[PDB]
Order: sequence, then structure tokens, then C-alpha cells
Amino acid sequence: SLSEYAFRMSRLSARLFGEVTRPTNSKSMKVVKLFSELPLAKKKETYDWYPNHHTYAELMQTLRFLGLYRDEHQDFMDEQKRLKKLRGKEKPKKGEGKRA
Amino acid sequence: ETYTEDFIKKQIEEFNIGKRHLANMMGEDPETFTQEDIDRAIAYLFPSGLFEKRARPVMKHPEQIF
Amino acid sequence: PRRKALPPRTEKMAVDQDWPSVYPVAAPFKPSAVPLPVRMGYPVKKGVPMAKEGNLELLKIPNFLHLTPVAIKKHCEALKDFCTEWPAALDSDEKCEKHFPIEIDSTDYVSSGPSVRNPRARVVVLRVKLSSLNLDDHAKKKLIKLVGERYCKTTDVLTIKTDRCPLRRQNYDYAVYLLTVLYHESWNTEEWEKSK
Amino acid sequence: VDVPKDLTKPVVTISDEPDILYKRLSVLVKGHDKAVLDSYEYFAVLAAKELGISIKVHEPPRKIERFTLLQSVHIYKKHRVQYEMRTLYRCLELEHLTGSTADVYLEYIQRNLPEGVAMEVTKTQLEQLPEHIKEPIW
Amino acid sequence: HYVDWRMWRDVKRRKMAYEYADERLRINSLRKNTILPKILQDVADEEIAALPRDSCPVRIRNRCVMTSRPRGVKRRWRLSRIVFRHLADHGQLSGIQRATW
Amino acid sequence: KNRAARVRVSKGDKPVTYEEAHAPHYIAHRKGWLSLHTGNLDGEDHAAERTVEDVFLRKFMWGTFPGCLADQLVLKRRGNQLEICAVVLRQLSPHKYYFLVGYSETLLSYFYKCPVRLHLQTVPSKVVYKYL
Amino acid sequence: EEVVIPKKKTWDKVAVLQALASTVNRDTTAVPYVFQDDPYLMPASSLESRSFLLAKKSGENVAKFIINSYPKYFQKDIAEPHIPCLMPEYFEPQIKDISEAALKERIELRKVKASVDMFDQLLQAGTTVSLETTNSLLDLLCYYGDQEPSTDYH
Amino acid sequence: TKEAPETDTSPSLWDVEFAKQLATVNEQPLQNGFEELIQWTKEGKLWEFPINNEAGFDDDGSEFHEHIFLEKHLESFPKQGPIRHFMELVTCGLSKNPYLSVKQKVEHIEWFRNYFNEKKDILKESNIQFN
Ligand SMILES: [Mg+2]
Ligand SMILES: [Mg+2]
Repeated sequence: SLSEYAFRMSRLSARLFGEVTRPTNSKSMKVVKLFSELPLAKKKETYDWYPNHHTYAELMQTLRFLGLYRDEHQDFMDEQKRLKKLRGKEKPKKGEGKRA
Repeated sequence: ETYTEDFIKKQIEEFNIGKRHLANMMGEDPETFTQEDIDRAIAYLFPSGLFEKRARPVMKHPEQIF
Repeated sequence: PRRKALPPRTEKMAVDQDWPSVYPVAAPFKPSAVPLPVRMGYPVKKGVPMAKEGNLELLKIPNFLHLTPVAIKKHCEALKDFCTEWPAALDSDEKCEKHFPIEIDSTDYVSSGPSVRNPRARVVVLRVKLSSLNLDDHAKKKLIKLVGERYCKTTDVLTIKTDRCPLRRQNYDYAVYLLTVLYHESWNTEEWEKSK
Repeated sequence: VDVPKDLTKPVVTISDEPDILYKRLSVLVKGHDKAVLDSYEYFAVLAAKELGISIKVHEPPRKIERFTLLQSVHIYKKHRVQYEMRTLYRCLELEHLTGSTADVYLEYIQRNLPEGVAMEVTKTQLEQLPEHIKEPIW
Repeated sequence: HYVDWRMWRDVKRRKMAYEYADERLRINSLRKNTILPKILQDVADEEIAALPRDSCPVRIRNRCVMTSRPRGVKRRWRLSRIVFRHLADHGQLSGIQRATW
Repeated sequence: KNRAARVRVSKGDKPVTYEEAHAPHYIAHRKGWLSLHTGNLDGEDHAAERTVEDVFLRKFMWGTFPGCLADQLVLKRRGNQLEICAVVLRQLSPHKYYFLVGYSETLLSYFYKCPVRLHLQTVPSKVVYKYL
Repeated sequence: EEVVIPKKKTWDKVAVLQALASTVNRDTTAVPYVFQDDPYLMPASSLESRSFLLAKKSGENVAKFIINSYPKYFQKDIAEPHIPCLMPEYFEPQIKDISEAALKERIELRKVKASVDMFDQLLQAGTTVSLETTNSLLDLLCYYGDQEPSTDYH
Repeated sequence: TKEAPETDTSPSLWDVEFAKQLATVNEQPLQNGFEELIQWTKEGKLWEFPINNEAGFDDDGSEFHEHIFLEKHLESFPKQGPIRHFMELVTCGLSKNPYLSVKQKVEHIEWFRNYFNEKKDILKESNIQFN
């Protein structure tokens, strides 16, 4: 719906501003979009969604063994596990469960 | 929280000394430093956006506080 | 015997001291160093706002004790040696437009965190009035059709916004490149233009 | 009595390269606390006057973002808790200053940016026409 | 040391999706157009379908980073509604408050 | 009945601090925030990362100064600086406070790759606002 | 008409901070800045003034000992621009081959014993060791006297 | 005095250690808050002001024309046909991508060049000649 003058003027502006110069349908224009941005899996919000739970847990476990961090929750779990041994409720050995 | 007269007499001595310190911080004459200047200086030095004004920083004469 | 805490050093301060030396830089509120009987906190019934000692509400405030009017005036006196003088000939905006027809806009973002990066800082905006360019009747007509909506007839300003390069210096060099190829193509006359 | 005798001043070198000319510097600060922006405005304005910079101030309209969440950990859909984040603004507009004056002023007020306050500084630079554009090739 | 096994599976999915992102992107570009021959696009369909299942980004789930709750999560903070409220209601989230109007 | 962050009435023998004595609906009205950063402002990013860091710092300090903290931490961020303001008691010897300050500041600086500072204000006892 | 643009002024990255620092003097009511500004933590004598700083430096040594002992906990780099001075240090040689290039690594790390052993084995094998490297080994032995430099903990 | 210095002099252990003894004679604790900021700035811990969001990040010294003009990298592909049309859309999208370095953009283009070489037989069936 454009004159030959307008069509040639639009192709000229596309070459100067670095747009697609050949006639391309809407489907094929998805190729331009795909390479004009980062894939979702490559965005920092995606691959760094979680904090490294291994680092935090391992660091604070080490600091506790070094005597520099007091883990009240872990101390609570240790006391409960100690009193369960005295009560006879101890974890069985692998392969030596109640079902053998 | 009962407040004796010897306690209020000490609070007034602190307010007069602190009033001359505040005038010294803002570079104003300690003699003509009014309560309106105190409220303005405190709002600048300790900016608080709390909606309730009664919860914002205040430096008033003890007679107006206790 | 247990360790007895010393009395606060505000009791040693003179009312005519140099306060900027006490709070030279931004620091949290310290009751033992601020000689003001300031109180804060919504009081209980027939009570008073809590004193400053152990007052967490005064600790939450970003105080300006390091920026008293006395300190600011001494700071600015030492920063004058770093400044340069604006040209007196450029007295009005119309006079700046005459000698400097191009305007370049860029933005810097200051946030808090470990990383200073911000993708919005790469954007560059170049503005120029076509009246400032050496354009004849044909060139100005062809330039307006090439840029499209980048030109505003009301203001007669051409706005070129570039942000496809990672850096700002690259988007700036690209904005100048675009203005250069647009200017030289507007002066060039093709044969298909005769069919207008 | 125990005062320094002579003070070493930082070395400021006058270069041979021309300086940048800024038509405008639009300093937009954002925060949650209006009183903190009031104190920062007073500080920034007083700093600009002492350095001889022409500055204007205005307050863009605030923004309040609200969202809704369930109140119970389980069921009870018709009971919600609503939260909001208030963003207050203050715009310092400085005009007709060189690049050296802008670097000193911005460094001074950016270092003293209170916690919880962000800044977006838009700089409008004045440039001359590139030499290739002053005339057509033919 | 992740919250549960379901979070650990999502951690591995995000890692594998990141490693194959470039390859999947390049193969998908061959499929998302009407320019290349069908014979070449049919081969590209088989190639991307042969990649590991956990490289597909649609299998990633935005779970609460502290409790692994798979729903009711606010994307901006990556927290479930319950954990978010706990921090907000104790004044530990900068600038967040209860809304009344 | 609402429960969130409410110290419930008792027999008049429970001391509560100013922060503990105010329910959530008083945030921004009678009490401020315990952390200040730009992450939650309109158009700002990285709010999720700042939040995880805050949660960790509070647990780290609680277990690093066991039985010493007399109030919640105040976390402040300016530029890439991190300031931690804590109100502690006067039971530990000063030598141990200086050790823990030098230790925690150094460890946190290397963990979050930023200059961290810890400001301590000591009190003889937990400041009581009221007895619920 | 012509306008004269002023010449640009340049300064170092700390010049502005140094200009502001020149405006303040020492606070006579305070203890040195290195101490915690708190009436309970301030040193009350010349003995505490010395021991409080040694306790703080001791805590910094313990933190560095942990950072260098468990470097994998401190390798997540979130800083931009990068801060090299906040990364773990690696004092162990990473080249396990027996050659000249492997000896030069143990000389830079100042491993007196390992460097001598690497030199003996390298020499018994008959391989040539450059003169510049032989001198770089004497500089290490002649300086520390064939003894291992001090470390944090073994 | 020595008119010409030895710029390339090796830092022997005796010279590196004597330079540390000269850093100890001026070793004093920080006297105030400004000196702590100055020290952190020299060490690189503290940001430099005024803030530059691109500080310490130059994309390999690349010029704008290296990101925007990528047709020089399509010299190995056919000059006409569907493969040229397809690669002009790839390079068009890559020239608008500010999140990739020039090195990464070439990696994309190099991948397609190798991919179309392995599919030469399939392309010949469709009357397309890729090298
Ligand atoms: Mg899904
Ligand atoms: Mg209800």
C-alpha cells in the first residue's frame, strides 16, 4: 500500500538504521528477536535464582566446628538425638534394619 | 515512672547545655536560639518520615515533656 | 570487679567546640558522642519518649550530623579549587544553541550494593535542530522521510536514541555515525526519486 | 595548641584539553522517607550555592505500588493482607556548569547519599557539529 | 543442603538449561522461519528433540528460595507469601509497609 | 485474631523492647525499618539479592555474638559499603568484642566482596519499653 | 563570534576525599579512631590501648586463616568492578611436573624446602637449570637462611 | 644522577623485601573516617566517585562498528539464496544485541557456518549450494 518512492525510501532508511532490508514475513522475524536478546535460561535471574545453599550450610557448619559460630538449632537437634539413644531409639546400621 | 524534683532540675540543666551545643552545630547565636530553631535543627539532623509526629525525634524543655 | 563503663565523652565537650571534627564523615548515631538530650519513640501513657541511650529508633535514622551548615561551608571552600568557570559568552540557552547545536544526554545510576553495573546507563540520546544543519530544500525533505518519527515538526528537533551497543562510548560513536550517514544520504539524489 | 603547621593540599592539575560543557544536570533522588529527602535537598542546595552553581528544585509526584497476599497459611481466601512501597522523589536541576565542576559536585553529593536513597543523574552535554557534517561532499 | 529434593531437582534443571541454552537457541532459529527448506527444518526438529529433557526451560519452576514452596511466590523477592510476610511484618524489608487507603 | 509479630498480653512481668512492642501495622507510623537499601524503590533492581544477604547477616551475628545482642540489628548500605549497627550487652570482656569485631568484619568482607563495618553500642541491660 | 572553553582540571581518585579531610582536625575528647567509640569498649589505659588492637588483629588473622583454609566458601564474586584484594590466596604450587618452569613457581611462593628438593631431583635427572633461576634460588635461601618463612598455622 | 634508569630490572627477593621495610616506616593506624575511605579507595574496595556504571568494564576495547557491522563474517556463506537471507536475519538480530560481546556474536556465526557444511548433501537436494 506504498508508492514506489515511499517503498524505496523505506528500504533506504532500513539500511542506514541497520534494520532488516529484505522482505521478511512475521514468522521469519522471530529469528531476529531470538538473537537480539539473551535466552531466558541465560538471564542471571534464571540460573542464579537460588542462593548457593551448599556454600551457606557448609561454611556455617565449618565455623561451628571451629568454635566461632553457635548454632542453637543444631545444638537442639544434638540434644534430642542424644536423649533418644539413652531411650533406646537409635538409628540402625544400613543393611541391619528391623527388616533383614 | 515517678519523677522527683531533683530529677527535673537535672533535666533542665541538660537541656540548657544541649541547647547551646545545638546552636553551635548549626552556627547560630546561642542567645537568640528559640524553640522553633531547635525543632528545625532537629528535623534536619535527625530526619524521620514516621507518619506519627509524636514518634519523631524531639528536644523540648523538660517542663513540656514530663 | 567487673569492668565499669567510662562516662560519656560528651561531658568533656565544650559548647564552643568544632563539631565537624566529632562527626567528620557519615557515621551511625552514637549517644556517648552527641551532646544533645534528644529523645525518640511514641511514649507510653503518662510517659516520655525514650532517652537516646540504647535507642534503636535513633539508630535507624540516616542522620546528617556530618553535614551541619558549618561543615558544608568549610567543605565547599576546599572544593572550589577543583571547579572551572562557565564561559561568560554563553549567557542564555539561545546562545548555547547557536555555538553548540548538538545535545547529548546520558544517565548514571547510583544504587546500593556490591555491583555498580546498570544496563540503563548505556543509552545515549542525540538531539539536533535541522535548522542548525546545512540542508537545502531537497536534503531537508529527504532527511525527514528517512528518520520518520525521530523528527518532531513542532520543535524541528531530530532525536537519535542509540542503545544497541554494550557501552555508552560505543552508543555515542554510533549516534554520531548515524547523524553523518543521514546527512550525506540526504544530499545524495538517486534516480528513483524522480518518480515522486 | 596542638594544631598542624602546614597542610598538604591535593594536587589539581590544569590540563591542556578543553573541558566539557553541561547545559543541564537533572539529579533525581528517590527514597522511602520524605524527611530524608528534605534534609538531602537542604544539603545539596546549600552545597550548590557555595560552589556558585545555579540550582532549582521541585518534587515529582510520588508513586505507591500495592499488592495483596493471603493472610492464612491455608484456606480462608477472603482474608488478605495488603502491602505497599512508597517511592518519593526530589529533582535538583543544575544549569550551565563545566565538566570539572560537575565531577566535584556530583562526587560530593553522591558520597553523602543517605542509606535508602537512590539517584538518577541525567547529564545534557553541549557538542559542536562533527567536521564531516559541516558541508556536503559534492 | 538445599531445602528438599524438589528444590535440588530444580537446581539441576537450571544448571542444565544454562549449559544447553546456546545450542537450543541456534537449533530453534533454524525451525522458526519460512526461509530454510523443510528438509533442513525437519532435521532440526529431531535434533532439538534429542537433547536432554532437563535442558528445556519450560520445566524450570520458580520456587521459594527459603522454603521451596512452588506456588504463592513473589518474583521480585523470590519468597513465598508466608516467608515474605514474616520478614515484612518484622520491619526487615526496606521500605515495605502495610497498605491502608 | 491476628498473630503476626505481636507480643501478647501477659501478667505484667514480660519486659518488651520498643521494637517488639509494636505490631506490623505500626511500621512506618511509629517504628522504622531495620534495613535500609535502594532495592525496593521503584525502578531499582536486585531486591532479592539484598534480602538473602540481610537474612544471613542476622543469623550470622546472632550466633557469632551469642547471648550478647540486646536488640535487632540495623543494616545500612551506602554505595558498596555495608554498615552493621548492633546494641550489645556489657558481659563479655572487651578483648573478646574486639576479636569478634575484627573477625566478623574480615570474614563478611570476603564473603560478600564489599567493605563491611560493625558499630557496637553497649548497654548495661536490655532497654525495657513496657511490661506486658 | 568565538567562545573560549575553559581548560579541564584533573585530579586523582582520592583528591576530593583528601580535600575534605584537610578541613577537620583531631577530636580531643575521643580516643584514636581505630578503637570502638563506646564508653565500655574504649581503652582506659595504655595497656588496654595496646591489647585491644592486638585482640582485633588476632580476630582478623583467624578470619584470614579460615578464608585461606576453605577458599571454596569465598569464591563467589558478586562485586563489580572486581576487587582482587577480597579474594582467597593460594600459597600452594599448582604445577606438579618436574621441570624448570615448575621450580620457578616454588621460588615465587618462597618454598625453601620444596624448591631445594625440586632442584635436587631436577639436577639428578640431568636436565639443565638456567643461571637466572639458580640465582633466584640463592636469593630465597640466602635471605631466609634455609628456613621456612613464618605462616599462619600448619 | 642516573640519567637512564633500568626499567626492566628484575624484582629480586632482596629488592622486594627492602621495599616493604620502607612501607613500615610510614605505617600508622587510621586517624579518622576520611582516611579509612581513602585507604579503601586506593586498595580498590570502595567505589570511585562520581559513579560510573561501566567502571572496570570495557568490552575488549571493541568499537561500535564491530558490534553493528557483521556482514564481514558472512564471506564464507553463499552470496544469494535462502542461506544468505537466513544469515542476514541472524546477523541483524546479533547487531541489535547489547548483551553479547563481539567474541560471542562470532561464535554464533561460526556455528552456523559449520552446521551448513555438515548439511551440504541435504542442501544440494533442495538446489542450495553451500560451498
Ligand atoms: Mg511453569
Ligand atoms: Mg481478620
